[PDB]
Amino acid sequence: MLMPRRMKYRKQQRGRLKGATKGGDYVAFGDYGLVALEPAWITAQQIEAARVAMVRHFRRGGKIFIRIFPDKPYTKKPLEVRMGKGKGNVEGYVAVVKPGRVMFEVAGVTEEQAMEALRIAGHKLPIKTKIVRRDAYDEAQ
Amino acid sequence: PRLKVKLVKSPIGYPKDQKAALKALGLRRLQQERVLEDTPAIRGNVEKVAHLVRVEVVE
Amino acid sequence: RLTAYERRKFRVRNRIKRTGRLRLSVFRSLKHIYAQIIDDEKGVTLVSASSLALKLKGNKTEVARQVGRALAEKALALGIKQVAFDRGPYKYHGRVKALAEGAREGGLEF
Amino acid sequence: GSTRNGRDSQAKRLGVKRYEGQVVRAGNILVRQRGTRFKPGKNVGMGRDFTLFALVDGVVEFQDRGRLGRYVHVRPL
Amino acid sequence: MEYRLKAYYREGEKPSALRRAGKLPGVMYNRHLNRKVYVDLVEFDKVFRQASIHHVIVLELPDGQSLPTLVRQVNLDKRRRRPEHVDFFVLSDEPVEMYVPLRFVGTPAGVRAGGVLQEIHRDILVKVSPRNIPEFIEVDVSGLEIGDSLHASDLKLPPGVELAVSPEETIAAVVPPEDVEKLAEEA
RNA sequence: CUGACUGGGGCCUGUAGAGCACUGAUAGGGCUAGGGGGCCCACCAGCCUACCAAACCCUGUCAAACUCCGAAGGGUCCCAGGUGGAGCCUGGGAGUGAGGGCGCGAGCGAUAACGUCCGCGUCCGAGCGCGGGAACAACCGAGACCGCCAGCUAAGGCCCCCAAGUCUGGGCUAAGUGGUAAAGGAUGUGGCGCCGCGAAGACAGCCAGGAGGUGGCUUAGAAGCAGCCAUCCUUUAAAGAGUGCGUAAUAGCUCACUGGUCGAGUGGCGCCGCGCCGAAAAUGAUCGGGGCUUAAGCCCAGCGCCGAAGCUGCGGGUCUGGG
RNA sequence: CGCCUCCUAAAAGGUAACGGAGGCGCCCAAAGGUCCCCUCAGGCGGGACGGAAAUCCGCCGGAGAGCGCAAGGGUAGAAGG
RNA sequence: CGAUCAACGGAUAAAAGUUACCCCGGGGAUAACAGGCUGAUCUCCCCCGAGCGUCCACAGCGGCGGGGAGGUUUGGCACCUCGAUGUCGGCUCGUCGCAUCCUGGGGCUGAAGAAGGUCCCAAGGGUUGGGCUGUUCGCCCAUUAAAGCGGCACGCGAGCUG
RNA sequence: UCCCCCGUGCCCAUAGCGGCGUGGAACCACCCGUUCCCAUUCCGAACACGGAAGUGAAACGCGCCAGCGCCGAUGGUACUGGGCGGGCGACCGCCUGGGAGAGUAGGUCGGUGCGGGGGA
Repeated sequence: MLMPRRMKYRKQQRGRLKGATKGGDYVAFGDYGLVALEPAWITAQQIEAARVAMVRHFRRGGKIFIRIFPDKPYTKKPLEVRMGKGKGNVEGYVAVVKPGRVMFEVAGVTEEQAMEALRIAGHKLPIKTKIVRRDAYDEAQ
Repeated sequence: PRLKVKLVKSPIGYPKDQKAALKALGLRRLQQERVLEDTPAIRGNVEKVAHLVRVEVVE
Repeated sequence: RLTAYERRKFRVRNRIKRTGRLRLSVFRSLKHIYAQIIDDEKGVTLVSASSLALKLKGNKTEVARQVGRALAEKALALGIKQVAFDRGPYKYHGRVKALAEGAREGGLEF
Repeated sequence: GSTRNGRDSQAKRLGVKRYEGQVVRAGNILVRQRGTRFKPGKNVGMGRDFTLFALVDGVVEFQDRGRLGRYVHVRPL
Repeated sequence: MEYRLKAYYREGEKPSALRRAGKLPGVMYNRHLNRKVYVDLVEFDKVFRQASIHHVIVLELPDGQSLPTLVRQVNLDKRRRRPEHVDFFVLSDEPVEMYVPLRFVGTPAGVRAGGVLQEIHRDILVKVSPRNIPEFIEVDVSGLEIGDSLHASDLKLPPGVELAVSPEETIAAVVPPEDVEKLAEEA
């Protein structure tokens, strides 16, 4: 699934999550958006799962907008190994997300369809979210 | 002006720098007052330990 | 964007500015040759000689002997003796070189 | 597993040693740098390793010139 | 249209308080004036939802001033997705640049063919007269199929209006849909 | 007098932040090389490609090893304060070189560990001396010379145990929450704000009817409740070639809808506080217990009071310095 | 297991981990000194062989090239040729 | 000038293994058992509902993902114990939890009845004998209403065995 | 003392790129040759010398333009010293001091010194 095709560093540190969504915090492309409401990571399995859920619910028309990309290499050691002796392997590619992030934008869809599909995608994701709409706030963005 | 200074909280557990600021004002124990002229330096330390100490502007 | 000319000029003049002694700027036009000494720490042109002002003629190089001696003489009137010869973007030869000679020939130190 | 990584060179302690408005003696190190982060100027000589040092005595004088990079000056007393 | 709103002059009050008081911190200005101001949060929300950047906004100043102005910029609490400060561009004379809305009049025939209309730019960048600001520029979106898009080189503008962007800068595209028909191949 | 510390000033920094100007990553477009395809097809090119796809452009992002920038802060020099179990120099003697908890900033780890490893601060260590926290080294208060049957206070408490208010005013909770956990769910409750219709009368209970040719892709022969291709006007409340049962057949029920009978809210939104479920481990339970419901819970506001070895008062001891 | 570069490393320095990355155990008699002279990469367009890219030319280029080798820093107003 | 004195501040100019035949000093500074913290893994349980289920998401189901609980697995850490905390298994004796196998009650059903499936309440009682194997475990034999999962230092050696 | 030019300088783009116009009195440049000085990894291109036929075409000088670029407010906020709490945690609030980058407004088609020459 979603994963950087190449990177200057395979492994990578974890880092802090404190702060707000730096960029991409307004409805930019789609009509409706599912903003995060709590800082957390998301795996490409999670993101892609939520996308597949959305495309299922829509099932016709519309266009999912994945305004986040799982580039940070998630890392865990082999199971049942003592600590140390190097850093764990690249278990997967996650994407850090803070509150305010417009994670998903759906457009080309009725209101109710987009609202519901984004709701389901919210259930598929590990963070409390907030379906929203593009407004003059977004229009000013 | 002058500044009656009432040490009104222990310095234990606070960083040693703040304690040294207490020593700069000469404050040594709780409930200790010291009227000291409001100079930018002395008021510097006093502002540095405002949370620990009471500042009453006197003459 | 610079030129070989411009880059060369900053090249020599930086090389001489690094010294500290007075620089001897040298201008060599097609019909005239100009020269001067300046204190870079003051940005002040002290003495100014020029074929244009001196009203000379003949071999332009020989005219550089003329103005070289002249500027050397005025400088000696100013007492400045140790001074850096700025050949600028010019190749040290011909009019510029012989002018520097006339400054040496004029009794100046470099 | 193994570890390709895990090695690093000693610390160099590079950088500026004397700041502007700080009296110094001639021959003292100023900018233990790499390359010319500061270009030497008035009374500022530079060793082979780009190190800047006071040619004369006097005062440390830091002076940037924008496109002309950051200079250092020892202007005597 | 004219969307008025009472304007208040915050003097030195901490905007934490004013925001706490439902008073939206802000500032109106031009190349001549500049005033730290504050307005009602809920008022400016009500109006601004109608009174987005596309629309003239007339501040109802406390002294009686009524400046027909514009919100050149607005700060948003990323944590709450709430406004937190307004940049009132006091719309004086000397025609200035702003964002006009965009009217996709019709339907792309590819959208009629199942296509999905993606609006690249939902507003337009134009420097027009401050007192002759058109609020609409409709678009001939009928002659469009799936895979089609429009650019600045085709928008027809009213008099005194100026395209403030590249003519090649697109505005919207008719993209393929999102279909479960292509999903069972994906599961 | 130089010290810690402080103020003034100078300057050095690339971190957080931010941003894409470089490096890469990157979402979607435009455009478009180019390669893939289709014809064209070789005699060589050419037309299309909703194929991929350079580069660039736009929109949107991302970064510890990216930086067009960039704090707060930190470092240093000088000036000023700063007399302190301060500072500096030289000698003597050390012991220590297993540290740990806590907070913050990182790495590892699983953003797990009373984990590990670092930086900064702190405390314990050595202060398991004291009050609180029930009990508890590092959490809160507070650095114990001593004695006193004196007082003010700290954290924290004031319904009994147990000292101080069943103290005052205002709210909210009904779960013993309080007195344990999430996602998620919910006519819980309270309070907000927004929208709908409300007497050319609302929801509301009622009531009376609510349809036709009947026909179409006409076939699983149901014009309508079955798979779909459909959805004309009209039966002068006007109710659909229907919304769900009988319909490989009608029915009849009902519904949207037509009047009136009542006659005042009704209805739906989003926010906030406090609650409910979600919530199952192993000897007997428990908020520390008792018990606690306009609280003895939670939040806000007040005053007062209690409260230590803190401080103050008195008396004494002892060390340093000054007489 | 020694040394170099970077991040870790918290805008001074330093700073740990069997943390994240790579390098060195030489080379140049010129790849050193000095004097003088020149400026690249790259792209376009045109140009026999000849290409994508040889050499040529004109046009735009601040350094994105190069600088013996890792990285970084430095750098054309040269350390590059 | 002779250094892979590279274990690179370089113990000799000169040096590899094994010990269950072992011994001494120490260490809970440090592992194996247990206990402890975490719950990665493990068990269980909920969220979404794709799809299945003539149809019908939700009788039974539950893709993709998510959130939990527990603390029985294997793990991680190494905190007490290395001047001793006896380690698997079986026997005896039990006590307890409930995430209930049967027995009690109930809901729904894709429940005609019977037998069922699932879920809810329910821990009073019961939960067999044997073959194999050191085994627990598991398979099998024959039954049963059933032939529960676990905790109790993977209970129990100053109770047995070995 | 003013204007123009020519050389230098400092500030380091608001100073640059671009387009436009303009300069020959002087200055300068281009230029006219290469015997000489000097030179081309070929070439008078550059370099260098002698000279002034011609030209301001280029270059350069100066003005105009904000197209690019660059600079950039004010506010606001992120962020943070310090002191407080909250949160199981990831992380979050408050008071106190500082305070961005981004954008916005807007601003810039340079300022200034020295010397020389020319003109007023």
